[PDB]
Amino acid sequence: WKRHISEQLRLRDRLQRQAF
Amino acid sequence: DDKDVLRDVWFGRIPTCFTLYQDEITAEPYYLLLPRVSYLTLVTDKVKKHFQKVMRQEIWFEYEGTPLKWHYPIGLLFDLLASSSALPWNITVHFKSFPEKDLLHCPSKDAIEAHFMSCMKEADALKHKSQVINEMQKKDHKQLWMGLQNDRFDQFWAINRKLMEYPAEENGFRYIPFRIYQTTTERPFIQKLFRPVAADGQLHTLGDLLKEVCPSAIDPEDGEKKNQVMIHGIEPMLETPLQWLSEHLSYPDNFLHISIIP
Repeated sequence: WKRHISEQLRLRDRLQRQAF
Repeated sequence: DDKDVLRDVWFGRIPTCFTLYQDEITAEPYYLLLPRVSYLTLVTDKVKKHFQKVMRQEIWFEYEGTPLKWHYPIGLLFDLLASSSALPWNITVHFKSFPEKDLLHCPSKDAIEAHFMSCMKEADALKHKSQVINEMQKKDHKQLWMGLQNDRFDQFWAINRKLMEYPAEENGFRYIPFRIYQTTTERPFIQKLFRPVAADGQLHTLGDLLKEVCPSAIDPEDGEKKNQVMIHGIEPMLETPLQWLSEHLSYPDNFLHISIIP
């Protein structure tokens, strides 16, 4: 669960910040 | 691992495009990168300026026929109203015909600060019978607030770490400061009294919480999810330690705000 939380946050960051 | 979880909660962002209702009805926008854990009014002196020139002639925000509340944190607002929506976020700006019936008058900066400290206090009440925050000289409260306002992560957590400690003899906090928002923003949030650990010493999991206070989000067949359970834009596993969740993915106002979406 911890690794899922960290990774999911990683990916969240990437979509929303990366693109723009 | 944990410190990075905290940094990446703090710095989560929402790309946002403010456009004018009167430019849309007549559309040059203002682009910004809103901090997920802040509040509208806190970072909308800037917006007031940008369009203040065009304000030849009391400014509120809206999204698809829905006013946006000045005291819900930005990130929760996005998650709850427009997670599935395509980015950047399209916020309509209205400075005419304020919705007094369906919106609170725009708070000052000090009035938000009031709400923020009031929430922090309602949180430390449930966590430590207010023993931790009370101890803090006023200057510490101000350091918390200015660390939020100026995106100073280090400054803010220098003080918040105390508020996330608990006694050695116990396995967590007293209760968990949490709020659960369901179908829409105008639907009241939910807040209840829940302990981090059950009688048997077992640490409680988010799944336990939703089963107790919000079972409509649980498929009664497999005990798994029926709807989306979003926190800071992600969906943690129903078997995640609530104590840990509170310690690490609360908003700076020490609450676990939790959006629920069908």
